[PDB]
Amino acid sequence: MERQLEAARYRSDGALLLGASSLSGRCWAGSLWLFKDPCAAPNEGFCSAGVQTEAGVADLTWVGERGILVASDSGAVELWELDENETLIVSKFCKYEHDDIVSTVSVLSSGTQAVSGSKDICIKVWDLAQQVVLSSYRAHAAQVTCVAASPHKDSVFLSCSEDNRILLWDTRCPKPASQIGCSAPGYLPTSLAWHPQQSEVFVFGDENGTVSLVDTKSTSCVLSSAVHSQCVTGLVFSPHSVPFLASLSEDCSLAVLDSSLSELFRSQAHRDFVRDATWSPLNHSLLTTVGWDHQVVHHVVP
Amino acid sequence: RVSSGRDLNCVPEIADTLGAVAKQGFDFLCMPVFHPRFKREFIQEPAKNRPGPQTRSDLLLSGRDWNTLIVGKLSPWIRPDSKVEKIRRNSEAAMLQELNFGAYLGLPAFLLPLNQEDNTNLARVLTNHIHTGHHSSMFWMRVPLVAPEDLRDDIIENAPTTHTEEYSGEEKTWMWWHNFRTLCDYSKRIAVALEIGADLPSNHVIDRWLGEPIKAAILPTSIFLTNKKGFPVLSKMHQRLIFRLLKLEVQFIITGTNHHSEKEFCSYLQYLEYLSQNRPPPNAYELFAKGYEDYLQSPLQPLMDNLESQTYEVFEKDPIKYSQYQQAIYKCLLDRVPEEEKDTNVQVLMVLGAGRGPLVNASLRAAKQADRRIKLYAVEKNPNAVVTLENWQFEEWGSQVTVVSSDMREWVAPEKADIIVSELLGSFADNELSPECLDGAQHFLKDDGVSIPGEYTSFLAPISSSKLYNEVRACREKDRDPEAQFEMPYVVRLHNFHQLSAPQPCFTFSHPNRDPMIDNNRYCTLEFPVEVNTVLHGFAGYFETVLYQDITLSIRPETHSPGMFSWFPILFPIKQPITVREGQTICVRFWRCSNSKKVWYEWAVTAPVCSAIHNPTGRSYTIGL
Ligand SMILES: C[C@H]1CC[C@H](c2ccccc2)N(C(=O)C(=O)Nc2cncc(C(N)=O)c2)C1
Ligand SMILES: CSC[C@H]1O[C@@H](n2cnc3c(N)ncnc32)[C@H](O)[C@@H]1O
Ligand SMILES: [Cl-]
Ligand SMILES: [Cl-]
Repeated sequence: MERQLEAARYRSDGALLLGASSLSGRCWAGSLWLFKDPCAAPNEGFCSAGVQTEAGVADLTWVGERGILVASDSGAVELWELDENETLIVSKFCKYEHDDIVSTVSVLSSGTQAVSGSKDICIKVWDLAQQVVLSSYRAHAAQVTCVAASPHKDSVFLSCSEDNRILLWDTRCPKPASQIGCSAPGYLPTSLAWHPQQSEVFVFGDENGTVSLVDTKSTSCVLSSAVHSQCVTGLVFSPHSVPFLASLSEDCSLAVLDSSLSELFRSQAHRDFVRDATWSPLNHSLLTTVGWDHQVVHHVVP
Repeated sequence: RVSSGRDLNCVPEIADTLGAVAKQGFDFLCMPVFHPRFKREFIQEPAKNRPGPQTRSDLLLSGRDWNTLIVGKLSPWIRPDSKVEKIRRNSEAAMLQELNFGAYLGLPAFLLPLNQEDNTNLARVLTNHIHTGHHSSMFWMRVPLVAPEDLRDDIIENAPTTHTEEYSGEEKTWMWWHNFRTLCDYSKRIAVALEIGADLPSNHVIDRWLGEPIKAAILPTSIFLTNKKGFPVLSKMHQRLIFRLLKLEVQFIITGTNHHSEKEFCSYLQYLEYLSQNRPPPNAYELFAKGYEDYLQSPLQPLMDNLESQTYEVFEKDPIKYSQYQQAIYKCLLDRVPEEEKDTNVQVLMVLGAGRGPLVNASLRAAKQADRRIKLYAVEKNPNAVVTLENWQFEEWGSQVTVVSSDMREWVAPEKADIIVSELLGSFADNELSPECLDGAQHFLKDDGVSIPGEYTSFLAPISSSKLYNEVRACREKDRDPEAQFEMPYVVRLHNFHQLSAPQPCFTFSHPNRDPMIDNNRYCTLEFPVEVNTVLHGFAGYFETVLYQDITLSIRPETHSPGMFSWFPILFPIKQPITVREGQTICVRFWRCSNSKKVWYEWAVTAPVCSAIHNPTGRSYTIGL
């Protein structure tokens, strides 16, 4: 296995998906692993299935139950199909359509379409079935940091970029993209999480370690907090009835927050960058973080 | 054919990846020296103490490969002009790290982006690195023709793209370079890698990049149209630009994945190759001067100094000049000696500055072409050349030619001349002191005598070239004024420069100059309409001369005698470059000055700002009488 763990995503059933990159040494590749025992990770010897990619992995997402969508350094988006027994991970397609590192992917509410965000500034809408690009949108002026699909709508998704713009999309409009966010130009957006039970509101984290709560409808920054000392690299909402927000950072800390962004838990178990987090669908008080310190920590959330 | 490299942001195995690009046909690879996504902490524990290695080993390539094949790229996460203190400090240390590693590998170049307006800290850090011991490494600043913000799809419903003429706005990308360049004090190790987008902007935007030190032109695979067969190609307007860049001999980089997934990567390359081989092949002038492009030379002074054999040899390797001289003499003989008088009137014909006697031969060829009698003198003060004349005179010319070995100002002539034929012209006409020479030689012209030439006129035009302004800056020598190099003219085949206005005439001289109050000093004021934003770096000088009637020589690019390679233009630089905004007028002032011993030019810019008077009292440059 490669040293730098990038992605960590629990399936419906409780299986753990791991994306990882080589970010130093002779080979700068990547790999995808499945761990039917989530407590057995990161150990290669006790893994259910694993595979080597041509090149590293910037972001990763489930495409249902046997589908893995990969954002490759190579500028390719990769769909990996699981085996009929779930022992193998086989390349379904690998399409070189971006001109620079694919840095983010997100699957749309349907799950036959997805949206990628590259460092080439373009965002693209994908048909996972036909394996082609439907739309190619150059909305931004800088490398695209994060794209996040609407939980419940195919035509709607967020994106943010080093050009300081957060774009609400809607592929139904003839001018799809729309620029929202706080009054003045704050610090750059870094991470986007939709709210699971209010498809009207979302949260974005900035490069200055501030997480902010936003109402699209009301397009006004209701609330924010100084959670991390450094850039906010990922945000995941708990599957809980009234959900918790998990904020990842380059300050090597996990924080979990309520609905007014007050601090509840805090974990410095990581001693390198915290990269991803998924909540256990089986125990809604378990949360599984990975980092660049090759650790796979399982947290108990009060 | 084209020196061309590949830009990648993904290198799994450097040995394989390099192997691939070399087989595809590339001459070098631009790649990251640390993994692009591998951000690193320098201040804050714990990430600070991240175990190494921090990148791949230098052992993976030969020093030879590193020195010749690998251009480094600054990791795109490194942002020294962030608004965040922590990301600034971190990127500072991160940037020195990446550059110092490039230096450690002895990489020929290292790429750094300009893609915002404020790159102040980026410049500081680069400049800091540069002044850390004199290393050969080049820095390629990656700059777009068009800022991505002004290229974006009009798809933000509440932030639409302005559909209004923004003349200065559309140039903003050049101002990014200009500022960065200026902050780094015009360092010679800082060049432009010009990134070309899908849609080209207005010519005036493209024209801003003339005179600029473009070492690279980056072409994304995006911008390639697809023809019937499947091959990638470029628009006719893209093709024009490629031709402009080929004459600058830029290295072409190809960035981004293959979007013509039927053809190999040797396709994109093979189009550039097809384009270079299918250009107007080099004419007589362009093929002769193919080495001398922007090569500063001190102006010859054939009066004060004695020209070397091989100097005269190239003066003589110019058939068009002597065709024109032969004709000019031919037409003068007929106009002077009526047909009926042919065998009774012999013309006394005096070459002044005969060198090794190509004018003496022209004078013979012109006399038996016009069927008239001529008696030849050959006045030449260069005794080394006079060796070559006397050997001609004894072997071939006989008593017809009477070689004289003295200054035309001193020579007491036996008889007076019908025709005095001279060649004492410099790139700026009067800058070899043809005026002063043919003045001291006027007394032995008959009261009805011709001079060939009878008239010459100098021409000045303001130019922009941060390239030539840097070549002059580089000419500071110990044991003299530190700025002396700006207060003197250079003969130079100007190239990678921008004519900012049409040449106007500066100084004119007539021969004979019958004038009772003979004064060869001059004060000319010129006013240059400038219809672009640009930066003044000096004035190109050319000349025109009337040999006889409608036979003329010119190096003035408009009226340039075709296929004549005896003169390159002269360059009058200025110490501080001057900003000139579209519609403003460049007012320049020139003085030809002299005492008993020296002739020199002083020059000043009086608009839109005043320059310092250049070369006052000939302190930095004089011409010996
Ligand atoms: C063509 C290049 C090589 C010769 C010469 C030169 C060489 C070394 C340094 C400086 C210039 N040059 C000139 O432009 C020039 O000065 N020509 C010239 C001057 N005076 C008289 C005549 C003539 N009648 O042929 C020509 C550039
Ligand atoms: C062919 S370039 C000019 C030539 O004119 C000659 N020349 C310049 N000034 C004088 C002068 N005052 N008298 C005679 N020859 C001159 C130079 O020696 C040189 O060969
Ligand atoms: Cl270097
Ligand atoms: Cl310019």
